[PDB]
Amino acid sequence: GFSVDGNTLYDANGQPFVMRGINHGHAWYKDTASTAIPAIAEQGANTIRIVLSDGGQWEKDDIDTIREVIELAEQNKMVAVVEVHDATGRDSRSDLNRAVDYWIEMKDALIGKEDTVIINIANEWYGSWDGSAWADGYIDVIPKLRDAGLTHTLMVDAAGWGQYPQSIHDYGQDVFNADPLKNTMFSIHMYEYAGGDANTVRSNIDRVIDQDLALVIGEFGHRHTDVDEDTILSYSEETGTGWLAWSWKGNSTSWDYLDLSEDWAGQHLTDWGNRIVHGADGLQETSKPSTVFT
Ligand SMILES: OC[C@H]1O[C@@H](O[C@H]2[C@H](O)[C@H](O)[C@H](O[C@H]3[C@H](O)[C@H](O)[C@@H](O)O[C@@H]3CO)O[C@@H]2CO)[C@@H](O)[C@@H](O)[C@@H]1O
Repeated sequence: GFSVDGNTLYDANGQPFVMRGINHGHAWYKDTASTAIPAIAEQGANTIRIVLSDGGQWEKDDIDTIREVIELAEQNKMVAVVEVHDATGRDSRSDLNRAVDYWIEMKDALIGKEDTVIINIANEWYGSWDGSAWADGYIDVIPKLRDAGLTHTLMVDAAGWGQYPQSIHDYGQDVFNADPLKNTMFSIHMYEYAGGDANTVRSNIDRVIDQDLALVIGEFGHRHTDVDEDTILSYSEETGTGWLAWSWKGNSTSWDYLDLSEDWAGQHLTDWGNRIVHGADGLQETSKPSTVFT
């Protein structure tokens, strides 16, 4: 399937793949799948990041639901970055363990799909700014996922709710080395801390890619009440760094400035959605499908 060599992610045809896509809050709106996933593909996204629940905080996504969402993605010519969200911001190892068990439990939905699915082990596990503690978690669990027969590229979110990318700079190679398949990439979520201005965006990207580690900005936003989405897009394009905007629809009121679409079908994008789809360095301009799809 997918493979990582230095700071590049390669598709199953060996062609570099640069993620340009959208997060979708599937776990909380499970019945929107057949509308939302194809609508995201219609915007030119080459990758969808699909929010799943392991039952820790929300309604567990069962094996049939996983199969359903994956299939909707690959049959609309998107790679599926699957992620478990129930450990968000938690420092406790038990929350990471729960996500790891979930992947193992659900392995029969994932095995064989390594050319179209990438596994983001847990959304924003380890909220505190502590690179060592963060690393120790992944060093312990990545070999267990490999032992279970999962050969997918794995995606690991930075510490600090994704906003402490120093963790990846300092310890990301140690994490990568713990993977016996050497097929692990990293993600930063850029909001007001990690994406607060142009210098910060570029330095945070540089501090990973200059360790010869592969990188996606697996979530990012825009200025609210800031966040430099223009530099995230432009510098990502310059450096071949992947990105995934947050999110299609359904944020709670406090975060609803983050909805990219007014409707589930994507007929009415928000200003934010239009920026991501139709603006400079956005999906229409820069998103290329994985060559597994043609
Ligand atoms: O509570 C009933 C209502 O829930 C809706 O799903 C919510 C989830 O339970 C979470 O609370 C979810 O939280 C996310 C926020 O919306 C922001 O996206 C974000 O940054 O992160 C958090 C989680 O980390 O929000 C949704 C929506 O409010 C939904 O399932 C609905 O059907 C139901 O009636």
